[PDB]
Amino acid sequence: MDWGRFVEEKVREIRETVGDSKAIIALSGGVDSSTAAVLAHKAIGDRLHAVFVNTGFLRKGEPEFVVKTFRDEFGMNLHYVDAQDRFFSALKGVTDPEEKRKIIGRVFIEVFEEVAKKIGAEYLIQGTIAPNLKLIEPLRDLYKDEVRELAKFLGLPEKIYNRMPFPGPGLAVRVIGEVTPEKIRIVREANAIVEEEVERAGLRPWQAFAVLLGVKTVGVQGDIRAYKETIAVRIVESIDGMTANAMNVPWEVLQRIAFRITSEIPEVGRVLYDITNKPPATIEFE
Amino acid sequence: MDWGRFVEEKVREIRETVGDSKAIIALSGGVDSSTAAVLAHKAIGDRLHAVFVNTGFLRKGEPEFVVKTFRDEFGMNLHYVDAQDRFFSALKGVTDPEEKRKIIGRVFIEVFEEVAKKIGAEYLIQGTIAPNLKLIEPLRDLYKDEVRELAKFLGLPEKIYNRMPFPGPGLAVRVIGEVTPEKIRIVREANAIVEEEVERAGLRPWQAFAVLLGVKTVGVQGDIRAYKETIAVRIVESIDGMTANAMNVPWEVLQRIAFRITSEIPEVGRVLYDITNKPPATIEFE
Repeated sequence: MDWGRFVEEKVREIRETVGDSKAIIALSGGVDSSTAAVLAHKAIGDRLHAVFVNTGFLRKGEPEFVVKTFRDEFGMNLHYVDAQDRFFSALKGVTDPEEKRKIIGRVFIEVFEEVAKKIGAEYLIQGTIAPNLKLIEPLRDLYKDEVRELAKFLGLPEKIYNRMPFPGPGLAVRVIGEVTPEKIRIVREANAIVEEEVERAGLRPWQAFAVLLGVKTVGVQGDIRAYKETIAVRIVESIDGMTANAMNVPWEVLQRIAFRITSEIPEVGRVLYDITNKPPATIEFE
Repeated sequence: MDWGRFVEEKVREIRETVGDSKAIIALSGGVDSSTAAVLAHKAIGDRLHAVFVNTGFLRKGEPEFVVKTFRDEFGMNLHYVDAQDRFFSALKGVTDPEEKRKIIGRVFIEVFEEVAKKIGAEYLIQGTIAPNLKLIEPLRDLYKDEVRELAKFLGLPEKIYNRMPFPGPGLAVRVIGEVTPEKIRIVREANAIVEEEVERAGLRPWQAFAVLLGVKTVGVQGDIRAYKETIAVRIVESIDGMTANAMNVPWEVLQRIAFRITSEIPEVGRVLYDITNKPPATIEFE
């Protein structure tokens, strides 16, 4: 596409809508929010306030990477909000996955509203794609492939424009049952091993992640009465997320994953690989 | 080695020890007790009382097979004992794996003692191998591989002398947490599917089974969403159990297993394959 002309017009559009007001955008690290943020930034520079909320449920290294990218490389106003305590407290004892999602959504809005008020913004930029504050949706006519192309054109890093999707509730829906700091810590480390080994093996799945199942087991070494955690590895191929298949991952890759998780995360005693397609199963476990 | 001589000698030894009294043996379906039973039967005929206890945790078709083999084809003096209510009732509310095993052991002894008292035998036959009632252990000098040879020589079916080992507590240790009739029914059907697919593909693992994890997932049943269960598939290769590797099962076989479980057992919505070796893990989950 004529991206140069697309950018030009869009930046112009945003400039004309915002004028001399402040706008705000929530950054997740996702390709959509990232692409929208760069467009708005090209439009209004220092009057754009990017907000990154550390929920405590993000992937290993994500907070650092988002800051480095948006603050350091792109030179945006980036409000880093450490909300980990707030989110962990809000989820304490919650086992129903629908309630986890509902509460995380609620708490995000609280924290984000709190920041927006201090900024005095007039406009909200959102990364909505095809399918208070006035709404600007610069990516509204674009599909996922087109957004990825634009992100590339705008100079966003490959880590972002090629990224596998990561849910709003983050690692909280990758822990079966009540979320705690320790359970998130374990699943975060397991997730990172999965992503590392998937990348190493040149696998290009739709999604690849770890889930802490809650089931416990004793092993055959050391304290053989100590119950250890169980991780499920979920790796799927899909065009859209609508139908998906469990990936036929080479055996040595699964072995590396199982070995690394049990060796490097001593709290985990068992590793299982999801072999279920969608349908009948969801991609996420919760 | 000389099995004809071994049998002639052992039979004589049993005849000489027991004389005109009765002996009793607990039949598990396992190669050791099966072999010891056939020898004792050769020795003393109907004065051998073979007790087979249906714990309620046996595999699909196993009780029928044990009865057919020992009562119908061998002509043994078999006591078929249905003790299901006793075992399930005893396990009400119990989730701790060690407690489950302890209770099952206790109940078995209770059941066996009750039957033995009515039989009034003077000798207990056991299938102990190398390395009240007077004990006879006709296999005491034999190693595991030798017992299998002997079982074949005595005309025991291949389904016994080449059987994968199966725990005394049976499917009860293949249900995470409280053992209930429904959970046993589900895992029984899943186990059958796993063994059937292993057989279909001509695989010869050390053990191949299913475990009901107790982890719920959101599936569809007809026109509505429904919480469904999660099965773990455990298939291992091993010399003698000392260590074991998660088997590199052909993807097509894993897919048949996942497909059949979720299609034929609609209570199950997700299937996971254990990729953990021993060490660090145990083979069973409980």
